[PDB]
Amino acid sequence: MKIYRPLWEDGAFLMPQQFQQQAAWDVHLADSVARMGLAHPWGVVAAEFDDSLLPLSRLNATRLIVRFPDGTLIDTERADNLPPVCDLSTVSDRSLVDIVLALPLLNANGGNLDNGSESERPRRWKSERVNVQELAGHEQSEVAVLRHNLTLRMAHQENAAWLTCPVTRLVRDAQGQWCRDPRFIPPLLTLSASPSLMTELAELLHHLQARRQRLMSMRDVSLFWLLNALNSAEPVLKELLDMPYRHPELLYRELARLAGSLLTFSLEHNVDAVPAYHHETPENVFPPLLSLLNRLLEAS
Amino acid sequence: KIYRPLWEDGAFLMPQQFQQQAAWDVHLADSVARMGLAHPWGVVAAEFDDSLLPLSRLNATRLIVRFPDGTLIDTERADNLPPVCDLSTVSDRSLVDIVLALPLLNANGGNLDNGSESERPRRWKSERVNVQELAGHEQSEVAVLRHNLTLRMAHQENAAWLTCPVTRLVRDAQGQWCRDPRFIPPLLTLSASPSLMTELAELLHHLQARRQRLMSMRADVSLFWLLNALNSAEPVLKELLDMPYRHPELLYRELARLAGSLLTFSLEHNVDAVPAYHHETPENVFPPLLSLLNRLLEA
Amino acid sequence: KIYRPLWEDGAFLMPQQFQQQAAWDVHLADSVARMGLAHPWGVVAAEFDDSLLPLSRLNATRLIVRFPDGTLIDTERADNLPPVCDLSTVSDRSLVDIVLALPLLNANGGNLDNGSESERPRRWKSERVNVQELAGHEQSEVAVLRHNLTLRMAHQENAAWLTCPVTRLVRDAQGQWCRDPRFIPPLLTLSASPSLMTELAELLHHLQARRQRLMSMRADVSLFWLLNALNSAEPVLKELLDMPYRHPELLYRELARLAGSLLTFSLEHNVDAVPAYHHETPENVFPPLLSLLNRLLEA
Amino acid sequence: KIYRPLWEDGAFLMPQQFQQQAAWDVHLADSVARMGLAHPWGVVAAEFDDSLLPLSRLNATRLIVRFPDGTLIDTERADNLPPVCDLSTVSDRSLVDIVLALPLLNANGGNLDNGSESERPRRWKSERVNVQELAGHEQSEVAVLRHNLTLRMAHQENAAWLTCPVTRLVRDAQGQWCRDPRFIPPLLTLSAS
Amino acid sequence: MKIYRPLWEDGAFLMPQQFQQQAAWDVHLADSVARMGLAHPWGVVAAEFDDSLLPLSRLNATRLI
Amino acid sequence: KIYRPLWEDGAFLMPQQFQQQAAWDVHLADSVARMGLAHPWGVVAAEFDDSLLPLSRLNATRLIVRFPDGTLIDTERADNLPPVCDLSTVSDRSLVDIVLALPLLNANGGNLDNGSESERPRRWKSERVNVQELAGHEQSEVAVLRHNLTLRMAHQENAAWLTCPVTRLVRDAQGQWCRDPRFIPPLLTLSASPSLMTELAELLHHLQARRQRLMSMRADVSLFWLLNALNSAEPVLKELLDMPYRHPELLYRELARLAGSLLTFSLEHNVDAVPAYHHETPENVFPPLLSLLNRLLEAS
Amino acid sequence: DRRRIPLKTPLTMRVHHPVSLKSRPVMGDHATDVNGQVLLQLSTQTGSEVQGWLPGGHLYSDLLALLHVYLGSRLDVRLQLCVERSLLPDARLSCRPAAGSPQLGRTAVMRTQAKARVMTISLGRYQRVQEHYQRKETQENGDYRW
Repeated sequence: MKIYRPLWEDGAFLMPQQFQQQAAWDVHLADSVARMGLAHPWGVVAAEFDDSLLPLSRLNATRLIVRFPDGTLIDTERADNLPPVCDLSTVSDRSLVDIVLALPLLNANGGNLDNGSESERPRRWKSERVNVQELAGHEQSEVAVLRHNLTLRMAHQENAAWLTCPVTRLVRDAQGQWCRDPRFIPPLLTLSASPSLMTELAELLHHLQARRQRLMSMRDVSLFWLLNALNSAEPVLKELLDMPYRHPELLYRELARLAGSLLTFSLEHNVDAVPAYHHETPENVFPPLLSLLNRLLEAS
Repeated sequence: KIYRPLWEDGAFLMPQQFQQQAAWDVHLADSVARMGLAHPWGVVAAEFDDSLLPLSRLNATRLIVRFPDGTLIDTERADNLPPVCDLSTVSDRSLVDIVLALPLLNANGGNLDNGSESERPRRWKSERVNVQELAGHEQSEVAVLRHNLTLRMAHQENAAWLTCPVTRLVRDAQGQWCRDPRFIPPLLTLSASPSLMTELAELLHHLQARRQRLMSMRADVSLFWLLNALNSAEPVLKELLDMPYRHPELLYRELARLAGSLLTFSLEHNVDAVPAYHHETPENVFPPLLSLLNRLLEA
Repeated sequence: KIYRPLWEDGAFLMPQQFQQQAAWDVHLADSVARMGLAHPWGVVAAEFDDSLLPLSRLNATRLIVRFPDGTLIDTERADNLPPVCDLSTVSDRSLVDIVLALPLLNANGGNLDNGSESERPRRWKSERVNVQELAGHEQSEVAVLRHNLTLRMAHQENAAWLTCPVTRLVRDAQGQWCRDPRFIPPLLTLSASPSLMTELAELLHHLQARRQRLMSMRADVSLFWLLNALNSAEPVLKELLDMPYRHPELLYRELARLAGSLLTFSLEHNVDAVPAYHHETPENVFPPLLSLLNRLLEA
Repeated sequence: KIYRPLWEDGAFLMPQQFQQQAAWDVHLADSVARMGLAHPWGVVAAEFDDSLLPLSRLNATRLIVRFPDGTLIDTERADNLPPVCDLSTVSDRSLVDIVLALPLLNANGGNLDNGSESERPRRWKSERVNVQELAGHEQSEVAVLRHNLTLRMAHQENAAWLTCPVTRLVRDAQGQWCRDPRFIPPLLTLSAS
Repeated sequence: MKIYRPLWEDGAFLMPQQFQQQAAWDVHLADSVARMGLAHPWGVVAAEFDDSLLPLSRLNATRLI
Repeated sequence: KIYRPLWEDGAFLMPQQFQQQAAWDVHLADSVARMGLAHPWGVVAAEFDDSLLPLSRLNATRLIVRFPDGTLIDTERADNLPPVCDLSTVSDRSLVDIVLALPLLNANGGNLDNGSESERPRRWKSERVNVQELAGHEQSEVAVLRHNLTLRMAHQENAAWLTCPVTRLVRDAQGQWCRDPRFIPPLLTLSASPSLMTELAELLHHLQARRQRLMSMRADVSLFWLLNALNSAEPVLKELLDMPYRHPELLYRELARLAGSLLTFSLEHNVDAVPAYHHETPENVFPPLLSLLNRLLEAS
Repeated sequence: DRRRIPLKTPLTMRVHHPVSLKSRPVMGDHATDVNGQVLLQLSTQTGSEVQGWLPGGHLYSDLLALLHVYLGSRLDVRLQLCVERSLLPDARLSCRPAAGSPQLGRTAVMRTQAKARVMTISLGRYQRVQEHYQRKETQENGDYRW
């Protein structure tokens, strides 16, 4: 995937290649900047589904905002379309199915636009004609606008031709009907993308504050160490949770520091208990880290 | 809302394609900033000519401001300065706040000011500029977009504008107008407000002085507690002030941690003495945080 | 400087519009990076073929460098490798520094190299490339912009070029040239320097070893005071070094904090032992700090 | 880096697999040579037609040489002879060292010469030749690779090429150019000189 | 006997000659290496014969290298 | 067991043809090496990270090895490094011999590791790598073959693996692990052992020093012939050590001749004093040969 | 005239049903076609004719109308025009498209800054059958044994 930045001379032909390559470069630059501060500048920002038809084996997305591993930003609110409804009838046999958002891989050799024909390789782009209002003047007209060939796919089926990112997990309930997993977390780009995590984080802060206030009132270096750790962390953790619209890496580090300090005096916990950060599988990062922190706070 | 155009063989060239392509690129830049920053908007620089202030004229000389909707205004790099604000109409006030205003985008178009008047302001201006080509040697006139920037009073109706504070004016002893020496707009860089930089420098000075005294005295437990807190913070806070070109959120966290630890020593101060971060009204964040830190260090 | 084009119904399509639009977008991207990073520039990759050094030739294999003015050079994705540098001309030297040079942009135009005589270097090259259209199947020749990259010696006049260090060469036992095993260019990512990366990994390992023994052992107040510092630092240092694709400023701060705390215990090593961060010359930043940390932990 | 291809059922057939495989095999052969020989590279044949020296032209007839980086040149079997060297620009000299130059590899691709010009010389050239199938009784035209070889003088800039001496020319008593009777190329085979 | 180094061009017709020539080159290269150290890099490695039927005018090999 | 393909007329593009050709090519190259050298295999490089030994872990940093069946491993150019070796289960021992292991080829197939469990270790791994074409500009992904290398202990069952020594660990006075200061693996390239380089350098120095003394000085028969022996041997030994990148067999022969002659002057020792060459255990070859030569030269 | 043809399937290696070289296979992305098209190049000496030949012009339309019958489905024709730059329009934007509006990849030549040479521009391509997909596999077929 080479990018051929165009040159504009005294006089020349305009070409599709100039425009396509220039756009590619600008996307590349944006991605390059993100990577200066964040190891994993991709993931889910938002994901919402209409569960009304879920009892009838239909998974209907209502809003998806996902940044893909290769700098491509999908936003069905601002500049894209929602995927077709996923039929769960074919996975009735299973008690659990994971669903991912799939985006067809770019073909370096062209043929990326979907012309309505069938082929082995899924097409990436679609052409939709819409009425676009000119900003400067008062006229509007039809313009060919690029849309992405988004689709929801079963996580367990072959997905070789697609770049994928998890959006939801479904399980079978007591009544045998499909429902959403109460504790599923996709790769997150922003904390606000997963309400379940936000709730647990809020609870942690509450307990932390309560522990702090009680200990502060009751006033051996152990006392001061535990209190210092609480006082040091709280002013920062609070701000992070008040404005939950930033990459998890920032939160992880603050929580990790807190766990690290607390484990200094614990004599029943493993100093290596703190999990490594994993972007793809956040479920194995935050839920256990938070559980550890809760136990450490209780063990005063 | 934003239509990413499909560039392909046989396509026609329409202004919508270009306008929409640009909008998307701006969006992407904004999206990236938000990955690390809660409030990626505010003042980078703002300078005014005080010379005519005694004669009710506020004449900006340099303005670099990032607006809440991703729009970047830079009168040094790629824009024009706003018209001079006439302060005569507010001569009955002892204090007035000045904001930089940029008219809101019209979703229905008509964003370009062609000289026609209406009930709603427009933000785009058309200027003809003789622009030098880079590749070759020739030069010619092109249509350049400038922004309809204006200075408005904070107390005026501003529903039709997106605004950001830039300066505050007060009446002096002689009744003449002068600038308020203790005013802070929303910032993107620390250097954007000399008043703050001065206070930050003083903090570092006092911190270092106390650190040195404590080191000399190497109650042993109490001494270790405090030295650890100070020695940990100093190597970082210094670097942040040496290169004062970073979003304030970064400074806040570093100072907040220090205040947090120090409040474990001084019982007379409530833990909640540390203010929450507020981007819109930084005057209620840094000045009191710094005051608290100074008191904690003095004690 | 930058004249953002205004796209209008009756506007003509002129080269200047495209050149200015591109300039703005680069500027905007740079502005965003600058919100969190004091120095958003430096080396990402600087690989050379060592096998030709014995034959007095320096042939770059992969260069990724972000220049001081927001320009990104990438020979892996969108540019060409520089001409082979002849080391024959420095037969009287035992140590030479190599910098990657990029000619300054001329505000007055004449930036494209048309093969004519010029007292100053040109910045842009025009290459004809048959480029595939992504939408359909057809392909056609376009004019591709390539940069006039070249390797120059540090001791040469470089007034007309932007420069960034990429490698240092020294004499081997046989008098032949070889690459200096301990050289660090201005870094944009940690992975750009295997030398530094190796030492950083070693530091973490030493940190862990000391942690373990203190943790095993559990007047003992000094154990707890110190152990806390180690337990606090490790969970973060580990992450940063595990996946080494972050701007050095982030690592510096973490390492500095650790040194800060450790210098609260040591009496021999002054608090001021911690070096200031310098982006241009990391060689005077990291190897000092790392040595200090190793001594403090070993003690 | 050399990426040995993984051959398996269902795998795609790709030109990259072949190019990487070739590189590996050359590397392996070079490794073996180095077990016993300190300097595997050198000249095997450097035969020139010197009858044209009186007319300021140096024309190679058979060149065989292994380069410092394992590249094998074989005029007799696989490679073409370089263009005739014009000595008219050597008028003011009494002694010239001639080397065979070979452009060095571009790490990021673009090694094949497509007829365009560039700052750094291309290494490979594509030619169409008639090749007989050994098994049967048929012929066809196929594409083959040749090295972009050329003769250059030692006093010229040669940074962009790997070089190996092949001949030295000295002014004779008559003012004519001739091959120096006592010149020895870095030898790989004793019979070469 | 010429030996070509085939160009594995993408999209070109794939031909049996390309494989024959590629193999020939690899053999040539290996032979070239041997000749750098040994004047006569050829001969017998193994020549084990079955002479059990030799009394009946029949000679056969069991292993030839 | 190697079925060279027949590329004629309507040949079929079968994966077997390519695999068999590769097998032959390696065999052929190996056959050539064996014309001059008895043992064309061994270690070229074996660099390890010493900072993990305090934490009971051994991790190679650079391995270049040629196995007994022509297989060439090079973690600088084509191969990956082996997983970190956990020495915890070896703790009881004071001395540990570590070898590099590679599972034997299965003539009956199933050589590729597909992640499944089996009683016989798989030797090949499939890695996806984005590889740039050399001839043209196009860049694309291919399946790259990597060796399934691992470190194993000499005392473990190694029936299913090819293997050779790469390092030996011993416990230090403090009980911590440390690489044995005097370990030599079967060498392919003389320079592979830094300790050997040092000892050889000392020998050459002493040889030259003794030569110069006798040379300047020139019962006179013994003097002439002792000097002759040194004058003859030095010019070649020097060349062998000046560019020390040759198979050990060449050096051994040259040194052995010198020792042989020197034993004609000494009556204080045997005539079979010169050790036989052993490739697998060079430790019993060079260190005593060199010691013998040093002592004989000193005896003069 | 050479055209690139997409492949239904890529060239791969198989065991049970391998590809024979008798098929003269090529790498899996695109194959060439030099038996499906011809190139028809036009050249004029006046602006009137040029405008007529440009897309939207009456000569462009008439030529295709005639090819429709004369060549029919036999071959496709690639059309291009070679005329002096002075006879071409300066590419300009418009809020509304038009038949005579310049096309991005064919005629949209930028104005020259008063730096005539001959410019080659594209006109279009003649093709009757678009080869779209409506196969509707099959339910039944002609099946007489005879």
